[PDB]
Amino acid sequence: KTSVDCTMYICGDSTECSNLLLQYGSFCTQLNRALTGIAVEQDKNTQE
Amino acid sequence: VLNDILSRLDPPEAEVQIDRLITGRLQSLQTYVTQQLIRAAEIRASANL
Repeated sequence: KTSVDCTMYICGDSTECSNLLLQYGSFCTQLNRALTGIAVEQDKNTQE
Repeated sequence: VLNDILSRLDPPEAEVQIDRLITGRLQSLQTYVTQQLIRAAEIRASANL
């Protein structure tokens, strides 16, 4: 169950980089939601 | 907003700004289409079950 911090991976400890990344909208949210979904799917798989 | 750029700038820079916008929106659309393909594969497995 891997999880990746989008803003920390792309823009590690840089306020200006985070401000620039905010221009790209919800991409980071998409990736984090996808990874969370995968993790939940894995726990569901093991449970079932 | 595309209209603001097309009203404020002339082609030599407007087309660069629109290139950036097109790249972003095309990446968004491709991501959405990939997600839809994956979810449709899942739903088709469920439908076959």
